Amino acid sequence: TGVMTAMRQVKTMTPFYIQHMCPTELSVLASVTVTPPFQVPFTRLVQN
Amino acid sequence: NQPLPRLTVAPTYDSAMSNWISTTIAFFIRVVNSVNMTATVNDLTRRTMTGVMTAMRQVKTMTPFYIQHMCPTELSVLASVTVTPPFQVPFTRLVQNDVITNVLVARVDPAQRGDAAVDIRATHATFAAALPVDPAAIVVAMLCGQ
Amino acid sequence: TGVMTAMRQVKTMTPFYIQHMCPTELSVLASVTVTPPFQVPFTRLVQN
Amino acid sequence: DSDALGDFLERLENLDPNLLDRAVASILSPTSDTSDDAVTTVLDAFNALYREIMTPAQRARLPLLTQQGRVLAFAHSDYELLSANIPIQVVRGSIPIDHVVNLLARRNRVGGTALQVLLDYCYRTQASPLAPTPAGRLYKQLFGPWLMVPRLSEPLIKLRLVASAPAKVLRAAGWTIDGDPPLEVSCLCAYVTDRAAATALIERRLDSRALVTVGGDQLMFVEYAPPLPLVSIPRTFLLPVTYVVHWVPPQRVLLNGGNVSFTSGLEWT
Amino acid sequence: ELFNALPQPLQQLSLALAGEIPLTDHIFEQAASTWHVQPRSLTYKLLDHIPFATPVVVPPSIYHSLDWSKCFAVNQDRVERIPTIDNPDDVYVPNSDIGPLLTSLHTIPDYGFLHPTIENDATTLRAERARCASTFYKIASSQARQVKLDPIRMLGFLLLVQARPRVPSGLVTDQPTRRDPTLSPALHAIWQVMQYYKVAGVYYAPALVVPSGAIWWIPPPGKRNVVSVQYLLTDLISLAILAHMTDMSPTLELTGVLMYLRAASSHSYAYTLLQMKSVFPALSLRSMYRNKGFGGKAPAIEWTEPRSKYKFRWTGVTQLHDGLRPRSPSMDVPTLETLAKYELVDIGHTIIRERNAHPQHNHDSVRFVRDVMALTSGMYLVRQPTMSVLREYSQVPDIKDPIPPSAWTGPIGNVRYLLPSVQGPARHLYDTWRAAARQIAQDPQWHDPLNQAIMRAQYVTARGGSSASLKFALKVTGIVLPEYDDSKVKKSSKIYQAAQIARIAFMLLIAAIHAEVTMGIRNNVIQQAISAPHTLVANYINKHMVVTDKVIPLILYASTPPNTVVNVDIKACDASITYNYFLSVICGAMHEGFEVGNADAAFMGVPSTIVSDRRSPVAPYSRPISGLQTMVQHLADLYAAGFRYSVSDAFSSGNKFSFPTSTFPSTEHTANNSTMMEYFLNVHAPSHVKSASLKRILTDMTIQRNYVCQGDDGILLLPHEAASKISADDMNELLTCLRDYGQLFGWNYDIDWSDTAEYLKLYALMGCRIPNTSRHPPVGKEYAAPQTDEIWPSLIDIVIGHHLNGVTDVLNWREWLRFSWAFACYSSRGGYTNPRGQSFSAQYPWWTFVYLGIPPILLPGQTPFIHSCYMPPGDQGMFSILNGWRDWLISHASTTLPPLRHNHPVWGLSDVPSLLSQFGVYAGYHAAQHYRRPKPAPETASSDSINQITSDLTEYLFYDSALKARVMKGRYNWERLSSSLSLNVGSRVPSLFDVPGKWVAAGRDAEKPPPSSVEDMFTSLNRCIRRPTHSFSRLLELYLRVHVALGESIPLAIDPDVPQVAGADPANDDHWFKYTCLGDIPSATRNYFGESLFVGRVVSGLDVEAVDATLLRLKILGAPPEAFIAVLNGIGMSDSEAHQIAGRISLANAQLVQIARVVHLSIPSSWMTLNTGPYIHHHAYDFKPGITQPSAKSRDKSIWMSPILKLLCTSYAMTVAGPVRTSIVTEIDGSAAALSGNLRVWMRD
Amino acid sequence: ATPMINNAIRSFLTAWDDIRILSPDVSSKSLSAYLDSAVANGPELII
Amino acid sequence: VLDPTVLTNAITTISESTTQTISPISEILRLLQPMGNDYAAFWKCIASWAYNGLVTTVLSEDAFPDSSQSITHLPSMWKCLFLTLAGPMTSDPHSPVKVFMALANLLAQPEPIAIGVPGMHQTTPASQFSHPGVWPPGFLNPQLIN
Amino acid sequence: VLDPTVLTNAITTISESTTQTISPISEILRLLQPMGNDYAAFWKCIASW
Amino acid sequence: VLDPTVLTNAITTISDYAAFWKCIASW
Repeated sequence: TGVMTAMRQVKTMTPFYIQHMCPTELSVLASVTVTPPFQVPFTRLVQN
Repeated sequence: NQPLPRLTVAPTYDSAMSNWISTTIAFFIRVVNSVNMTATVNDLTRRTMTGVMTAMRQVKTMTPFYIQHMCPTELSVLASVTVTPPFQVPFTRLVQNDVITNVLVARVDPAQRGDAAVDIRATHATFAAALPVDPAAIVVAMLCGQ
Repeated sequence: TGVMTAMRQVKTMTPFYIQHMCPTELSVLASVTVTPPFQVPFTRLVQN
Repeated sequence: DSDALGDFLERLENLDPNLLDRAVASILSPTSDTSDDAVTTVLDAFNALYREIMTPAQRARLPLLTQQGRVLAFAHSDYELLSANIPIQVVRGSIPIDHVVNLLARRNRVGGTALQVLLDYCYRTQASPLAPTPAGRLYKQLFGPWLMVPRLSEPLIKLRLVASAPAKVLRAAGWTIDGDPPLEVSCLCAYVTDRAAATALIERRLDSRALVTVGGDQLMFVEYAPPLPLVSIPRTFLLPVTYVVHWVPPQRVLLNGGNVSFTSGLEWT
Repeated sequence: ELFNALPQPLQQLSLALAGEIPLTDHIFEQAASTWHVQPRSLTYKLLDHIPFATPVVVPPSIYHSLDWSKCFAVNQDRVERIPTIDNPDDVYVPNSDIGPLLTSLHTIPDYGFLHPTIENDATTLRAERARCASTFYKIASSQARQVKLDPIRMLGFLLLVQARPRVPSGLVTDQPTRRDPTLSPALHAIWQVMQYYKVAGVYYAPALVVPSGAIWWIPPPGKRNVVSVQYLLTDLISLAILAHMTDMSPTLELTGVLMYLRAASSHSYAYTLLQMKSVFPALSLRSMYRNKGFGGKAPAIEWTEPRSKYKFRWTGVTQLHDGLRPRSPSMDVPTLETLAKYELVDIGHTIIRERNAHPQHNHDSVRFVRDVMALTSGMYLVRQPTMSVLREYSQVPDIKDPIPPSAWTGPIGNVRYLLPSVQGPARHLYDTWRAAARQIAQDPQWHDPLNQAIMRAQYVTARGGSSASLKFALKVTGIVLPEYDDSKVKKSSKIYQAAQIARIAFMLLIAAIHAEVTMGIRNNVIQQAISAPHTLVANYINKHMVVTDKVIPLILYASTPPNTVVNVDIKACDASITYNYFLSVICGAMHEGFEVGNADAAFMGVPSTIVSDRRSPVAPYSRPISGLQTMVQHLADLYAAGFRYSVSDAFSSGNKFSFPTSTFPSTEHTANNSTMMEYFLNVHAPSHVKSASLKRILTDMTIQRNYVCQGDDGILLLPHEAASKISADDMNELLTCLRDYGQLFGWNYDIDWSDTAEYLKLYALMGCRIPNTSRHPPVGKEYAAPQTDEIWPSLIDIVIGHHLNGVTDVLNWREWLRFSWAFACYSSRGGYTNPRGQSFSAQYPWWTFVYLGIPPILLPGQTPFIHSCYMPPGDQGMFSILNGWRDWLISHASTTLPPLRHNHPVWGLSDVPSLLSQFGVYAGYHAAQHYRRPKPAPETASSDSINQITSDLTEYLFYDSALKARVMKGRYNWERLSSSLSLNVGSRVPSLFDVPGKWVAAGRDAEKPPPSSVEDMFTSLNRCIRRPTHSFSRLLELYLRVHVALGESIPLAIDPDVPQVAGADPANDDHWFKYTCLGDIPSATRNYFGESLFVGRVVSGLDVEAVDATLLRLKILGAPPEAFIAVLNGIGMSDSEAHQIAGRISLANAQLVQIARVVHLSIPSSWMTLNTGPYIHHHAYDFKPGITQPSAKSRDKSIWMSPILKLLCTSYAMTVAGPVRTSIVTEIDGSAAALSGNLRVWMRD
Repeated sequence: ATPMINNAIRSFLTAWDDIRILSPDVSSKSLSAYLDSAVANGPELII
Repeated sequence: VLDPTVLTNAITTISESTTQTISPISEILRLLQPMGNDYAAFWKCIASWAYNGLVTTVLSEDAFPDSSQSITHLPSMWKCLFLTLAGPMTSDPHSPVKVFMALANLLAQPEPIAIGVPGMHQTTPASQFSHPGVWPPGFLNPQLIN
Repeated sequence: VLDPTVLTNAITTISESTTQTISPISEILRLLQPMGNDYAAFWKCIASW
Repeated sequence: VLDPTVLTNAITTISDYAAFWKCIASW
């Protein structure tokens, strides 16, 4: 219990980095590569 | 506990420790004179086992008087001279619903961390200390102090 | 009597193992051996 | 220190011109607070190189380190003088001057200044975690009492810890000596100030450290087989740092013939 | 022929020893003095009598010799380091001759010693040459000294054993021998070598052996006396003996010889052998059974509760198959290539051709593995001490992952703490040591005064020690002047003396901080006492941690072809513990754990100083550390400066030194083994092994189970997904991730996985222990000294240690027993010549070796070879022989000697003590009880041996803390009790006043006991032979009342065709019987064996079985409870701690062996490797109510009586040479309550 | 007292051939065929 | 002042016979030991009452009467007695259950009770009874035990 | 795993008097041990089912 | 900048990450 409650409460900026900073980093990095990004749409929790 | 006496003290038998001693001994006498115990062990050696335990509950020991009387006044003075004041949690004998599973201390305000309503085992850091003690080094000091 | 009553109250695993954990061993190892089990129905004390 | 360069700085540098960016990248990590993975391939290129060249060249340099009469040495680590089995006390040292920023203003050095920092971090990681004793504590004992000399208002009296060679031991090694008398070699000089050491100390033959002189082609080494402790030296004796061993009559020897090691007990005079 | 070529006395003895004539004392004496009088070289003539047919041809390039002057350079100032020819390690000896540097000894001409002139130069003036010659003579005559006696004498006994065939004993399973001396390549290569040493028909041995060292013969002009030939004969003799006690095939034996002839031919004889030492167990033991068609029987041993109490139990027999073969590849490719370089490949293809003819696990197959493993040259290898230190002690380990210097905190005085960020293998070592140090610092155990006196008794070594220099040539650094002799002082700087030198302040004083000046003096008691908290914590890591029951049972379980086993041996575990990584994490962790103790608590006499504490850059502050932390600040100032070594070898002449290194010659490099493998199986190897299957196997594996750590060795036994182990994918990829794991912190792991098991040098293949007979060879014995120490009766204790150590091994007994008897006889004719007076001599009669343990070959009433080699020594064996033929000598002395007028109750009116005295039994009985070492002379300066001040003040080191009162309360309350009331001993019960006397008796044991004392030994020895008391002992005269008769053999404990122990096959008669009737795996009931000894914590000056007996020996008598506490206070135990022992010691629940110990009936070392636990308490009756008599009914007294009677039965049952059988007490001469009262008279002493 | 020992070897041999009645001899050769089924392998069904 | 001679002189003066193979008197003394312990484990169990929020004194895992040992076993009988007397000296919340469990796993042949969860039985080792939920319902209410 | 000391340590912890001639605790403890002690006759009884 | 020294300080009181930048670049 005491180990995981440290991992819950350890501050980290990568939860912040993924919501806020990496989309403005991915959208720039997708216009400077010779292969443009090939994406199918992500589907979460949908069976059909 | 009882207050600290200023008189010459003698070993008593009407403390809560000497009552606890003289009831587990009176229980294991009933154990050693059961029906499933008298079948296998010889009838002479259980006289010795009843002879040892009945000679154990009647040892004039000072330690059950020490716990009920002298040791709280011993504890209540040392707790104000130590380098660390006593951190205690309420004792709870035998109650299933009120056993202290965790004693936990937080260094982060959980209202600003978003954690308004999760359980306290998650937002707080739990103490995990466990001093192992031995019964046969305690039972000697319990039954045989003077 | 005391030698016998110490043979009831021993805590052996084999009466549990025969009942629960042994037929799982027989049901797996009848497909691992080179001969399938040649069996015959058991008769508990019926004379005919 | 870097007298084991007397045989290395251009040999460690020639042991890493092949690795490119993890050499350059690796250098930054020593300067910066943190450590990376480029420092490992540079240290393990150094530490595999130190074990092959210098540890033979330090074990071969035994009597220059500890047998020159009185020596003082300088290493970069205690590993430098313990890997080779050299019997000297290894006082660790920290200086209250920041050495890295002095290292980067080092003109005319072998390689660049960044080659020093690669060598400095490589000489630091073999330190073996022992509290660095402050270096002023040792300089206030060797060069310590010699600061007190210009205010004594009393001339100094040299007395010498001198071992004595038997005469025929020299002649039985191809050498030739004059007049066949026992020859005395002064192992350690010292400067009493008021004729105090002489009154009790002289001719007292303290022998707990036996003294064994070895004469070779041009120099003589002295090993004290019971090691002469600095506490047994009475106070007010003042021994000079870095003393080399000199024949008390160097004119007696003729032709410096042969090689050979004898032994002696010693006294003060 | 060989037999009619021998001397008259020897021909008779060889006949006698063989079994034709029971040997008498006249046969023994004339054969003893025939050896010592005639020249030793004359027994090489007997090789010229036997014909030879073996195809072994020695090369003429043996006698060629590269000279010593090229191979002995003084590279350093006075160090005679040998300049290696082609290597760092080619320094054992040079194959030179000592032709020039010999001057003929005038007593034995043409046998020279070191040149008189040359020796003088080395002592006075070094002669790079005149000292390199002296260090070559004192090595080659010391390498030729690593031998029990003269090896030419040990060859002479083997010709006696092979003089006649052995008389057939008459047993069914008695195989006559197959070895032919006319068909042996070992002693044919001896004679082919010995042609070169021939000056006109006579043979000169190249090196006759003297207790100072070898005496080398001077060759005539034209011939060279190369030093390798004497070692080439010392191995060839040791092969000629180990191929006649093993029934080695001639072809297999021939290959071994060609191993030696190549080694003598190359530059260094000693060096060649070393590089091919493991070339013979790899060919056979390591590589057995890899061919298809494998399948015999193998035992099925179980691990009961694995975590602790390793208690293996023999449960069944497996039937092997083509599956569960050894998955590991054969060593043929690797060793043979290594073997190929010395040009013996043809000896590799022979042993491979033999090994492919043993395809399945038989008796004949596992006998073959012992035959090949007895070919490695078991001779010791002497190297110059100065040279040895350079190549062994000083090798700093290479670390592929050092701790960065920014991983430590700021310093706190001297030691540094590890940061919490740095994980890895360094963090688990730090966490397992800091957590153990914070358990030791809060403990009541090491504050008791008796625990302090135990800890001071571990520092002055009761056994061992080394040549420590002194103290006051190292305390000129300090101010403390040491003690000096009140009266003439004999002990020189004995570890005990160091304690004596400074005992003023508890064996130490914080005024004695000059413990860091000159350490570890060996070619300190205050550094052993500064290292108190380093082996206090290492004895907490080694909580889970003997050979007979914790290794021998194991090796076997690990070798069974269910579980595959990796054996992990760490090479140089001494030279891997450095302060650069290992010893700084340790001293860092202990100084962190030692803060949970009270920070002002002094420990062991060291106070609680303050410290700088600069580990925070914004606030350094002086902090009071504990007492145990104060030792760590001086350990870190000692471990970081390494260990001084003042090595001054006596082999090299002027070689004196001062050597610093980081190797210690206690249990920490034992203690670091488990915790560093605990990190491997849990963290490192599941992190990367690149195999899905391999990772799965590791996860379910712990280190309390599946790893057994001891010393530097260890066995890693895998989880049960075992035989089914992919050697390509799993077991090899687990090994390379292990061998690279240890290299990242210096621990050079040396893995060698195969389906055998090596665990502290006791190999076992497929559930069968294989004894290495070359581990302790017959002729070989190390000495490690220039002059040896052999007065005269210190040869007899070698013989009993030569016979009994060969029988733990399953050596064939009949060829061996005879050899031992012949050797024993030589060791009965001795002498001593005075320097200014007459010469002296002595003659031990035979029966002095029967009392010591060697069973006799032929008694006058029997058939030969029916007394087994498992006969117990002493009164248990002297009973078990006299119980055998008491029906014979009574009938014989009724028809010879006249009857005595009175009645001896054991015999009748038939007079056998005058018959036993005729056979020399009493002269042999009272000879071995007579002492053998010369008493230190009773000479002191003053007080007729009283008021000695070095003995009386060693007690001051042992009497700190008013413990001194307890041993004074003990010796008073016992002497008030015993000498007036009852139980009057007359001698001391083992109290604590004996052990300061015992430190002096183990300290004043100086060399060269003067001629005043060893003449007194020879005179006292001669009086106990000429007038040995007719009366026996007092124990044996009461044991002989018991008539023990034994029935049919007991139901077996092993299906006697699985082979349990290396050849105890039906070629061996009784060794196959006693290892299958009784079992192996010697774990039994807890009412017989379970290692009690109801005191445990001895003071180390006292025997544990002397207290344990006398605490029982009172309880047999009518002891008051006061006599228990007065004895136990004499050991030094407190009155509360003595009382808990004084009530415990009951005969009920007392180990059966312990009760036997009361009357000195011990289970000997001969069958310690046997499961005699259930044999004594199931079978071997004291009363079988129908065979026995009702007169021999030990009634009420049976609780303590039965143990004695059950051990008299099993002493007779193991002495006879058949299967073990149920042994019944038939009747006692006089009733059992008339013997139980007879023992209690003796038990009052 | 030699034939008292030879009487016990007959007692020793009659318990060895009493053990060999309880779980007797099994040729490994036959045991190798009855364990791993890949010895007498499959016929080549795929030519 | 602890002085265990008084417990010794009160036990060893029970007249047993020296004809049985098992001396009950000897056994109790055996387990109770004089290992050099100066009985600080009594004062490490008294001083651990001011810090029972931090450190809780668990009974040592080695000192329980082990399973595969009935109540006839006299060393495994005294270890069940000495656990009961040294029960409440420990400041452990689940100690009472453990003390009760030691005996209930000691005679789990004649007296079967009901352990409240699946996953463990009556012959489970008593050290595992350390969660509040796995307290047996017969122990929480003695009317359920018939 | 067959552990033949568990049954032994239940028999041998029975206190009988030592004054009797034939003691029944030592009459099964020798009896109980198997002829060659291959307990693997228990697995043959399951391999024959 | 990824660095476990925040994590390892907290989790050891109670005792080039290419698999993170590949699962971002795979989005």
